[PDB]
Amino acid sequence: TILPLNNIQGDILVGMKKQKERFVFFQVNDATSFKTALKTYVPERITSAAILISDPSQQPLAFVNLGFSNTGLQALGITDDLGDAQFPDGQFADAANLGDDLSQWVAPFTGTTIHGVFLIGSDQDDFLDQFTDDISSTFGSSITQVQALSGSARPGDQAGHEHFGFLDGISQPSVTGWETTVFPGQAVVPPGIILTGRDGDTGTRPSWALDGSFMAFRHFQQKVPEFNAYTLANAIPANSAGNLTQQEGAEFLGARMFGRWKSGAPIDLAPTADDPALGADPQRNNNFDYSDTLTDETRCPFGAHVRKTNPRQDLGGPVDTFHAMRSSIPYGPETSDAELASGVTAQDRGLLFVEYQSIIGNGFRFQQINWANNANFPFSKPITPGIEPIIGQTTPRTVGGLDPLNQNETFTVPLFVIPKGGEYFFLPSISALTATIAA
Ligand code: HEM
Ligand SMILES: *[C@@H]1O[C@H](CO)[C@@H](O)[C@H](O)[C@H]1NC(C)=O
Ligand SMILES: [C-]#N
Repeated sequence: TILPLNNIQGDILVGMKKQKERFVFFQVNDATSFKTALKTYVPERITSAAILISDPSQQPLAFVNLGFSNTGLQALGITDDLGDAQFPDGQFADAANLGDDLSQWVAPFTGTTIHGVFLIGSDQDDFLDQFTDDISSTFGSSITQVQALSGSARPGDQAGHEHFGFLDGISQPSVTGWETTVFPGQAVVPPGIILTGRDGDTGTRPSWALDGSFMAFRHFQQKVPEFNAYTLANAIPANSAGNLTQQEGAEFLGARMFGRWKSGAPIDLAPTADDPALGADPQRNNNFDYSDTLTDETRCPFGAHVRKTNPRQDLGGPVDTFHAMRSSIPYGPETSDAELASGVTAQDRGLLFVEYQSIIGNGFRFQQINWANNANFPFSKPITPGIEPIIGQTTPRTVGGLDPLNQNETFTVPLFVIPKGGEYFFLPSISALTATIAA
Protein backbone atom coordinates (compact mmCIF):
# COMPACT_ATOMS: atom_id res chain seq x y z
CA THR A 1 0.00 0.00 0.00
CA ILE A 2 1.06 3.58 -0.73
CA LEU A 3 -0.51 6.18 1.56
CA PRO A 4 -1.73 9.32 -0.24
CA LEU A 5 0.14 11.79 1.98
CA ASN A 6 -1.41 14.75 0.17
CA ASN A 7 -4.88 13.52 1.20
CA ILE A 8 -4.31 12.78 4.88
CA GLN A 9 -4.76 15.52 7.48
CA GLY A 10 -1.22 16.11 8.71
CA ASP A 11 -1.71 16.18 12.47
CA ILE A 12 -2.86 12.54 12.34
CA LEU A 13 0.22 10.99 10.77
CA VAL A 14 3.04 13.49 11.23
CA GLY A 15 1.93 15.92 13.95
CA MET A 16 1.93 19.70 13.66
CA LYS A 17 4.75 20.01 16.25
CA LYS A 18 4.19 23.76 16.48
CA GLN A 19 5.00 26.05 19.42
CA LYS A 20 1.42 27.35 19.60
CA GLU A 21 -1.87 25.58 18.97
CA ARG A 22 -5.50 26.63 19.17
CA PHE A 23 -8.58 24.42 19.22
CA VAL A 24 -11.71 26.23 18.01
CA PHE A 25 -14.79 24.26 19.03
CA PHE A 26 -17.87 25.18 17.04
CA GLN A 27 -21.51 24.47 16.34
CA VAL A 28 -22.98 24.60 12.81
CA ASN A 29 -25.82 27.14 12.45
CA ASP A 30 -26.43 26.83 8.70
CA ALA A 31 -25.36 23.56 7.05
CA THR A 32 -25.65 24.82 3.46
CA SER A 33 -23.58 27.96 4.12
CA PHE A 34 -21.03 25.98 6.13
CA LYS A 35 -20.63 23.51 3.25
CA THR A 36 -20.24 26.36 0.74
CA ALA A 37 -17.49 27.91 2.88
CA LEU A 38 -15.83 24.53 3.37
CA LYS A 39 -15.35 24.08 -0.39
CA THR A 40 -13.15 27.19 -0.59
CA TYR A 41 -11.59 26.84 2.85
CA VAL A 42 -10.29 23.27 2.58
CA PRO A 43 -8.06 23.54 -0.53
CA GLU A 44 -6.53 26.77 0.77
CA ARG A 45 -6.00 25.97 4.46
CA ILE A 46 -6.24 22.28 5.43
CA THR A 47 -2.71 20.95 5.90
CA SER A 48 -1.78 17.49 4.60
CA ALA A 49 0.86 15.05 5.87
CA ALA A 50 2.76 15.83 2.64
CA ILE A 51 3.01 19.53 3.58
CA LEU A 52 4.19 18.64 7.10
CA ILE A 53 7.07 16.50 5.76
CA SER A 54 8.11 19.18 3.26
CA ASP A 55 10.98 21.62 3.82
CA PRO A 56 9.92 24.57 6.08
CA SER A 57 10.34 26.93 3.09
CA GLN A 58 7.44 25.10 1.39
CA GLN A 59 5.11 25.35 4.39
CA PRO A 60 2.41 27.92 5.27
CA LEU A 61 2.78 30.12 8.38
CA ALA A 62 0.11 28.06 10.17
CA PHE A 63 -1.38 24.61 9.75
CA VAL A 64 -5.09 23.82 10.02
CA ASN A 65 -6.86 20.50 10.53
CA LEU A 66 -10.59 19.89 11.05
CA GLY A 67 -12.61 17.22 12.87
CA PHE A 68 -16.33 16.62 13.41
CA SER A 69 -18.26 15.15 16.30
CA ASN A 70 -21.20 12.81 15.75
CA THR A 71 -23.68 15.64 16.25
CA GLY A 72 -21.64 17.76 13.79
CA LEU A 73 -21.97 15.09 11.13
CA GLN A 74 -25.69 14.72 11.88
CA ALA A 75 -26.11 18.53 11.63
CA LEU A 76 -24.55 18.35 8.15
CA GLY A 77 -26.73 15.43 7.03
CA ILE A 78 -23.76 13.02 7.05
CA THR A 79 -25.68 10.03 8.37
CA ASP A 80 -23.63 6.90 7.57
CA ASP A 81 -22.43 4.89 10.60
CA LEU A 82 -18.64 5.24 10.90
CA GLY A 83 -18.42 1.92 12.79
CA ASP A 84 -16.94 3.17 16.05
CA ALA A 85 -18.67 2.14 19.31
CA GLN A 86 -17.92 5.36 21.27
CA PHE A 87 -17.99 8.13 18.67
CA PRO A 88 -21.78 8.29 18.26
CA ASP A 89 -22.64 9.07 21.89
CA GLY A 90 -19.76 11.52 22.42
CA GLN A 91 -17.24 11.68 25.24
CA PHE A 92 -19.39 13.25 27.99
CA ALA A 93 -21.61 10.15 27.82
CA ASP A 94 -18.43 8.03 28.16
CA ALA A 95 -16.72 10.10 30.89
CA ALA A 96 -17.92 8.00 33.83
CA ASN A 97 -16.54 4.89 32.08
CA LEU A 98 -13.15 6.61 31.84
CA GLY A 99 -13.29 7.26 35.60
CA ASP A 100 -13.87 11.03 35.37
CA ASP A 101 -15.27 13.13 38.19
CA LEU A 102 -18.14 14.61 36.16
CA SER A 103 -18.43 17.55 38.55
CA GLN A 104 -15.13 18.90 37.14
CA TRP A 105 -16.34 18.96 33.52
CA VAL A 106 -17.17 22.39 32.16
CA ALA A 107 -19.22 23.89 29.36
CA PRO A 108 -19.38 23.49 26.43
CA PHE A 109 -18.18 19.88 26.82
CA THR A 110 -21.07 18.88 29.12
CA GLY A 111 -23.28 17.49 26.36
CA THR A 112 -23.02 17.16 22.59
CA THR A 113 -23.47 20.79 21.49
CA ILE A 114 -19.96 20.76 19.99
CA HIS A 115 -20.11 19.89 16.26
CA GLY A 116 -16.43 20.07 15.43
CA VAL A 117 -12.99 21.48 16.03
CA PHE A 118 -10.53 23.45 13.93
CA LEU A 119 -6.98 22.87 15.12
CA ILE A 120 -4.57 25.63 14.18
CA GLY A 121 -0.83 25.22 14.72
CA SER A 122 1.79 27.94 14.35
CA ASP A 123 5.11 28.91 15.90
CA GLN A 124 3.88 32.41 16.75
CA ASP A 125 0.77 34.02 18.33
CA ASP A 126 0.39 36.54 15.49
CA PHE A 127 -0.01 33.90 12.80
CA LEU A 128 -2.13 31.71 15.04
CA ASP A 129 -4.49 34.66 15.59
CA GLN A 130 -4.57 35.58 11.88
CA PHE A 131 -5.51 32.05 10.81
CA THR A 132 -8.11 31.97 13.59
CA ASP A 133 -9.61 35.24 12.30
CA ASP A 134 -9.54 33.77 8.79
CA ILE A 135 -11.85 30.96 10.00
CA SER A 136 -14.22 33.51 11.60
CA SER A 137 -14.25 35.58 8.41
CA THR A 138 -14.62 32.64 5.99
CA PHE A 139 -17.41 30.83 7.85
CA GLY A 140 -19.16 33.87 9.34
CA SER A 141 -22.57 33.22 10.85
CA SER A 142 -22.65 29.64 9.48
CA ILE A 143 -20.91 28.61 12.73
CA THR A 144 -20.79 29.73 16.35
CA GLN A 145 -17.55 29.32 18.29
CA VAL A 146 -18.56 27.70 21.57
CA GLN A 147 -15.00 27.55 23.00
CA ALA A 148 -11.39 28.19 22.05
CA LEU A 149 -8.58 26.49 23.97
CA SER A 150 -5.06 27.74 23.27
CA GLY A 151 -1.78 26.08 24.18
CA SER A 152 1.92 26.83 24.00
CA ALA A 153 5.19 25.01 24.32
CA ARG A 154 6.97 25.77 27.58
CA PRO A 155 9.83 28.32 27.43
CA GLY A 156 13.56 27.83 26.87
CA ASP A 157 15.01 24.42 27.73
CA GLN A 158 11.53 23.31 28.84
CA ALA A 159 10.33 23.41 25.21
CA GLY A 160 8.76 20.02 24.51
CA HIS A 161 8.22 19.33 28.22
CA GLU A 162 4.79 19.21 29.80
CA HIS A 163 3.98 21.17 33.00
CA PHE A 164 5.21 18.57 35.52
CA GLY A 165 8.58 19.03 33.77
CA PHE A 166 8.80 15.84 31.67
CA LEU A 167 9.87 15.66 28.03
CA ASP A 168 6.86 14.52 26.00
CA GLY A 169 6.52 13.36 22.38
CA ILE A 170 9.30 10.76 22.40
CA SER A 171 7.46 7.52 21.67
CA GLN A 172 5.03 7.25 18.74
CA PRO A 173 4.09 4.31 16.55
CA SER A 174 5.36 4.25 12.96
CA VAL A 175 2.94 3.10 10.27
CA THR A 176 3.84 1.22 7.13
CA GLY A 177 2.71 2.59 3.76
CA TRP A 178 5.11 5.52 3.51
CA GLU A 179 8.82 6.37 3.62
CA THR A 180 9.89 7.40 7.13
CA THR A 181 12.65 7.14 9.73
CA VAL A 182 12.11 4.39 12.32
CA PHE A 183 14.01 4.67 15.63
CA PRO A 184 15.30 1.73 17.68
CA GLY A 185 12.48 0.43 19.90
CA GLN A 186 9.78 2.23 17.90
CA ALA A 187 6.67 0.15 17.14
CA VAL A 188 5.97 -0.46 13.46
CA VAL A 189 2.28 -1.06 12.79
CA PRO A 190 -0.04 -1.37 9.78
CA PRO A 191 -1.52 2.01 8.80
CA GLY A 192 -5.07 0.96 9.74
CA ILE A 193 -4.19 1.11 13.44
CA ILE A 194 -4.34 4.89 12.89
CA LEU A 195 -6.18 5.43 9.59
CA THR A 196 -9.74 4.25 9.10
CA GLY A 197 -10.25 1.85 6.20
CA ARG A 198 -6.56 0.91 5.91
CA ASP A 199 -4.94 -2.50 6.55
CA GLY A 200 -5.14 -3.30 10.26
CA ASP A 201 -8.44 -1.50 10.79
CA THR A 202 -11.17 -4.02 11.63
CA GLY A 203 -14.01 -1.49 11.97
CA THR A 204 -16.83 -1.34 9.44
CA ARG A 205 -16.24 1.94 7.57
CA PRO A 206 -18.11 3.78 4.85
CA SER A 207 -15.92 4.05 1.75
CA TRP A 208 -15.74 7.84 2.23
CA ALA A 209 -14.10 7.39 5.65
CA LEU A 210 -10.89 6.04 4.09
CA ASP A 211 -7.79 7.78 5.50
CA GLY A 212 -9.57 9.53 8.33
CA SER A 213 -8.89 9.00 12.02
CA PHE A 214 -10.61 9.43 15.34
CA MET A 215 -9.31 12.01 17.78
CA ALA A 216 -9.76 11.61 21.50
CA PHE A 217 -9.46 15.16 22.80
CA ARG A 218 -8.98 15.72 26.53
CA HIS A 219 -8.66 19.02 28.37
CA PHE A 220 -6.53 18.28 31.44
CA GLN A 221 -5.80 20.73 34.25
CA GLN A 222 -2.53 19.89 36.04
CA LYS A 223 -1.72 20.42 39.70
CA VAL A 224 2.01 21.12 39.54
CA PRO A 225 2.83 22.48 43.03
CA GLU A 226 0.82 19.56 44.43
CA PHE A 227 2.74 16.99 42.36
CA ASN A 228 6.04 18.57 43.42
CA ALA A 229 5.04 18.61 47.10
CA TYR A 230 3.97 14.96 46.91
CA THR A 231 7.33 13.87 45.45
CA LEU A 232 9.19 15.74 48.19
CA ALA A 233 6.98 14.33 50.97
CA ASN A 234 7.45 10.80 49.64
CA ALA A 235 11.02 11.08 48.35
CA ILE A 236 12.63 7.69 47.82
CA PRO A 237 15.38 7.28 50.46
CA ALA A 238 17.77 5.15 48.40
CA ASN A 239 18.16 3.12 45.26
CA SER A 240 20.62 0.48 44.07
CA ALA A 241 23.35 3.06 43.50
CA GLY A 242 23.12 4.40 47.06
CA ASN A 243 21.40 6.88 49.33
CA LEU A 244 19.55 9.81 47.85
CA THR A 245 19.27 13.37 49.11
CA GLN A 246 15.63 14.40 49.52
CA GLN A 247 15.78 16.40 46.28
CA GLU A 248 17.30 13.39 44.46
CA GLY A 249 14.66 11.06 45.98
CA ALA A 250 11.86 13.41 44.89
CA GLU A 251 13.20 13.62 41.34
CA PHE A 252 13.58 9.84 41.33
CA LEU A 253 10.02 9.30 42.59
CA GLY A 254 8.69 11.46 39.73
CA ALA A 255 10.71 9.38 37.25
CA ARG A 256 9.35 6.18 38.82
CA MET A 257 5.78 7.42 38.39
CA PHE A 258 6.30 8.29 34.70
CA GLY A 259 8.78 5.61 33.63
CA ARG A 260 11.06 8.37 32.29
CA TRP A 261 13.22 11.04 33.86
CA LYS A 262 12.33 14.65 33.00
CA SER A 263 15.12 14.60 30.37
CA GLY A 264 13.33 11.81 28.52
CA ALA A 265 15.77 9.09 29.66
CA PRO A 266 13.67 5.95 30.15
CA ILE A 267 14.16 4.39 33.58
CA ASP A 268 14.33 0.90 32.08
CA LEU A 269 17.65 2.01 30.53
CA ALA A 270 18.66 4.50 33.27
CA PRO A 271 17.21 2.95 36.43
CA THR A 272 19.15 4.81 39.17
CA ALA A 273 20.15 8.25 37.84
CA ASP A 274 19.16 10.54 35.03
CA ASP A 275 21.08 10.34 31.76
CA PRO A 276 20.16 13.60 30.00
CA ALA A 277 22.26 12.79 26.94
CA LEU A 278 20.34 9.51 26.57
CA GLY A 279 17.04 11.37 26.99
CA ALA A 280 17.91 13.74 24.15
CA ASP A 281 19.05 10.98 21.76
CA PRO A 282 16.19 9.47 19.68
CA GLN A 283 18.51 6.65 18.58
CA ARG A 284 18.57 5.40 22.17
CA ASN A 285 15.75 6.91 24.26
CA ASN A 286 13.13 4.46 23.00
CA ASN A 287 15.26 1.32 22.74
CA PHE A 288 13.73 -0.75 25.54
CA ASP A 289 10.83 -3.16 25.96
CA TYR A 290 10.72 -4.13 29.67
CA SER A 291 12.08 -7.61 28.83
CA ASP A 292 14.77 -7.02 31.49
CA THR A 293 12.13 -6.32 34.17
CA LEU A 294 9.06 -8.46 33.46
CA THR A 295 8.97 -10.04 36.93
CA ASP A 296 10.55 -7.40 39.20
CA GLU A 297 10.26 -3.65 39.71
CA THR A 298 13.84 -2.59 40.40
CA ARG A 299 14.34 -1.22 36.88
CA CYS A 300 10.78 0.09 36.41
CA PRO A 301 7.50 -0.14 38.37
CA PHE A 302 4.78 -2.21 36.75
CA GLY A 303 2.40 0.77 36.97
CA ALA A 304 4.52 3.65 35.62
CA HIS A 305 2.70 5.89 33.09
CA VAL A 306 4.56 4.87 29.93
CA ARG A 307 4.51 1.17 30.87
CA LYS A 308 0.75 1.23 31.50
CA THR A 309 -0.06 3.07 28.26
CA ASN A 310 2.41 1.07 26.13
CA PRO A 311 3.18 -2.26 27.83
CA ARG A 312 5.71 -3.47 25.22
CA GLN A 313 6.97 -6.93 26.30
CA ASP A 314 4.47 -7.07 29.18
CA LEU A 315 2.06 -8.23 26.41
CA GLY A 316 4.38 -11.14 25.50
CA GLY A 317 5.55 -9.65 22.21
CA PRO A 318 4.78 -6.94 19.64
CA VAL A 319 1.06 -6.18 19.41
CA ASP A 320 -0.29 -3.78 16.74
CA THR A 321 -3.72 -3.17 18.14
CA PHE A 322 -3.36 -0.67 20.97
CA HIS A 323 -0.92 1.87 19.58
CA ALA A 324 -2.00 5.46 18.94
CA MET A 325 -0.52 8.78 17.77
CA ARG A 326 -0.30 11.73 20.17
CA SER A 327 -0.20 15.43 19.29
CA SER A 328 -0.75 17.25 22.57
CA ILE A 329 0.31 20.70 23.70
CA PRO A 330 0.73 22.24 27.18
CA TYR A 331 -1.27 25.30 28.14
CA GLY A 332 -1.01 27.98 30.78
CA PRO A 333 1.70 30.00 32.49
CA GLU A 334 4.81 28.68 34.18
CA THR A 335 4.53 27.69 37.83
CA SER A 336 5.97 30.52 39.95
CA ASP A 337 8.37 30.21 42.90
CA ALA A 338 5.55 31.29 45.25
CA GLU A 339 3.22 28.60 43.89
CA LEU A 340 5.82 25.84 44.27
CA ALA A 341 6.67 27.05 47.79
CA SER A 342 3.00 27.02 48.86
CA GLY A 343 2.38 23.59 47.33
CA VAL A 344 -0.95 24.96 46.03
CA THR A 345 -2.06 25.61 42.45
CA ALA A 346 -2.94 29.28 41.91
CA GLN A 347 -3.09 29.35 38.09
CA ASP A 348 -4.84 27.31 35.38
CA ARG A 349 -2.32 25.20 33.45
CA GLY A 350 -2.27 21.71 31.96
CA LEU A 351 -2.37 19.71 28.76
CA LEU A 352 -4.55 19.88 25.67
CA PHE A 353 -4.31 16.18 24.93
CA VAL A 354 -4.85 14.74 21.44
CA GLU A 355 -4.67 11.03 20.62
CA TYR A 356 -5.44 9.50 17.20
CA GLN A 357 -6.47 5.94 16.39
CA SER A 358 -8.80 4.14 13.97
CA ILE A 359 -10.67 2.48 16.86
CA ILE A 360 -11.23 4.71 19.90
CA GLY A 361 -11.81 1.66 22.10
CA ASN A 362 -8.42 0.18 21.21
CA GLY A 363 -6.27 3.30 21.57
CA PHE A 364 -6.98 6.06 24.07
CA ARG A 365 -9.85 4.21 25.73
CA PHE A 366 -8.01 0.88 26.07
CA GLN A 367 -4.96 2.62 27.49
CA GLN A 368 -7.19 4.44 29.97
CA ILE A 369 -9.67 1.78 31.11
CA ASN A 370 -8.12 -1.64 30.50
CA TRP A 371 -4.63 -0.58 31.45
CA ALA A 372 -4.22 2.64 33.49
CA ASN A 373 -7.39 2.20 35.58
CA ASN A 374 -6.82 -1.53 36.03
CA ALA A 375 -5.01 -2.37 39.30
CA ASN A 376 -4.21 -5.83 37.95
CA PHE A 377 -2.60 -4.69 34.73
CA PRO A 378 0.01 -5.57 33.53
CA PHE A 379 -1.15 -9.15 34.08
CA SER A 380 0.61 -12.04 35.83
CA LYS A 381 2.99 -9.93 37.94
CA PRO A 382 4.42 -10.97 41.33
CA ILE A 383 3.22 -7.72 42.92
CA THR A 384 -0.10 -5.98 42.15
CA PRO A 385 0.74 -3.07 39.80
CA GLY A 386 -2.01 -0.74 41.06
CA ILE A 387 -3.43 2.43 39.51
CA GLU A 388 -1.31 4.44 37.05
CA PRO A 389 -0.28 7.46 39.21
CA ILE A 390 -0.47 10.16 36.53
CA ILE A 391 -3.81 9.53 34.79
CA GLY A 392 -5.28 6.38 36.37
CA GLN A 393 -8.73 7.24 37.75
CA THR A 394 -9.74 4.38 40.01
CA THR A 395 -10.00 5.16 43.72
CA PRO A 396 -8.20 4.54 45.95
CA ARG A 397 -5.35 5.64 43.65
CA THR A 398 -2.94 3.09 45.04
CA VAL A 399 0.19 2.09 43.14
CA GLY A 400 2.85 -0.37 44.19
CA GLY A 401 6.52 -0.76 43.49
CA LEU A 402 7.57 2.91 43.27
CA ASP A 403 10.39 2.28 45.78
CA PRO A 404 12.76 -0.16 44.05
CA LEU A 405 14.19 -1.25 47.43
CA ASN A 406 10.78 -1.78 49.08
CA GLN A 407 8.60 -2.92 46.20
CA ASN A 408 5.72 -4.10 48.39
CA GLU A 409 5.24 -0.56 49.72
CA THR A 410 2.13 1.06 48.26
CA PHE A 411 1.71 4.74 47.44
CA THR A 412 -1.68 6.40 47.55
CA VAL A 413 -1.34 9.22 45.08
CA PRO A 414 -3.54 12.34 44.98
CA LEU A 415 -4.97 13.03 41.53
CA PHE A 416 -2.80 15.70 39.91
CA VAL A 417 -4.50 15.60 36.50
CA ILE A 418 -8.10 16.82 36.34
CA PRO A 419 -10.25 16.22 33.24
CA LYS A 420 -12.16 19.44 32.46
CA GLY A 421 -13.85 18.13 29.32
CA GLY A 422 -13.16 16.36 26.05
CA GLU A 423 -14.75 15.01 22.90
CA TYR A 424 -14.44 12.29 20.29
CA PHE A 425 -13.97 13.64 16.75
CA PHE A 426 -13.58 12.13 13.29
CA LEU A 427 -11.07 13.80 10.98
CA PRO A 428 -11.93 12.87 7.39
CA SER A 429 -9.50 12.72 4.51
CA ILE A 430 -8.99 16.01 2.68
CA SER A 431 -10.94 14.84 -0.40
CA ALA A 432 -13.71 13.59 1.90
CA LEU A 433 -14.02 17.07 3.42
CA THR A 434 -15.08 18.52 0.05
CA ALA A 435 -16.51 15.51 -1.82
CA THR A 436 -18.55 14.08 1.08
CA ILE A 437 -18.87 16.51 4.00
CA ALA A 438 -19.40 19.57 1.78
CA ALA A 439 -21.29 17.74 -1.01
C1 HEM B 1 -1.80 15.61 31.68
C2 HEM B 1 -1.84 14.30 31.42
C3 HEM B 1 -0.63 13.54 30.86
C4 HEM B 1 0.67 13.82 31.01
C5 HEM B 1 1.30 15.00 31.78
C6 HEM B 1 1.43 12.82 30.29
C7 HEM B 1 2.80 12.75 30.16
C8 HEM B 1 3.49 11.83 29.40
C9 HEM B 1 4.93 11.78 29.27
C10 HEM B 1 5.88 12.74 29.99
C11 HEM B 1 5.25 10.77 28.46
C12 HEM B 1 6.67 10.32 28.06
C13 HEM B 1 7.03 10.82 26.66
C14 HEM B 1 6.92 9.72 25.63
O1 HEM B 1 7.19 8.55 25.98
O2 HEM B 1 6.58 10.02 24.48
C15 HEM B 1 4.02 10.15 28.04
C16 HEM B 1 3.89 9.09 27.19
C17 HEM B 1 2.73 8.51 26.79
N1 HEM B 1 1.45 8.81 27.24
FE1 HEM B 1 0.99 10.35 28.51
N2 HEM B 1 0.54 11.93 29.72
C18 HEM B 1 -0.74 12.34 30.05
C19 HEM B 1 -1.90 11.70 29.70
C20 HEM B 1 -2.01 10.57 28.94
C21 HEM B 1 -3.23 9.84 28.67
C22 HEM B 1 -4.62 10.28 29.18
C23 HEM B 1 -2.93 8.79 27.88
C24 HEM B 1 -3.87 7.72 27.28
C25 HEM B 1 -4.94 7.27 27.97
C26 HEM B 1 -1.52 8.84 27.63
C27 HEM B 1 -0.83 7.96 26.84
C28 HEM B 1 0.52 7.99 26.61
C29 HEM B 1 1.18 7.12 25.67
C30 HEM B 1 0.57 6.07 24.74
C31 HEM B 1 2.64 7.47 25.79
C32 HEM B 1 3.78 6.82 25.00
C33 HEM B 1 4.10 5.51 25.71
C34 HEM B 1 5.08 4.67 24.93
O3 HEM B 1 4.94 4.53 23.68
O4 HEM B 1 6.01 4.13 25.57
N3 HEM B 1 -0.97 9.90 28.31
N4 HEM B 1 2.97 10.83 28.62
C1 LIG C 1 22.59 5.65 53.91
O1 LIG C 1 21.50 6.11 54.69
C2 LIG C 1 21.31 5.47 55.94
C3 LIG C 1 20.04 6.03 56.56
O2 LIG C 1 18.92 5.60 55.81
C4 LIG C 1 22.55 5.72 56.80
O3 LIG C 1 22.43 5.03 58.02
C5 LIG C 1 23.82 5.27 56.07
O4 LIG C 1 24.97 5.62 56.81
C6 LIG C 1 23.90 5.87 54.67
N1 LIG C 1 25.01 5.28 53.93
C7 LIG C 1 25.95 6.01 53.32
C8 LIG C 1 27.02 5.23 52.61
O5 LIG C 1 25.99 7.24 53.32
C1 LIG D 1 0.72 11.62 26.87
N1 LIG D 1 0.72 12.51 26.14
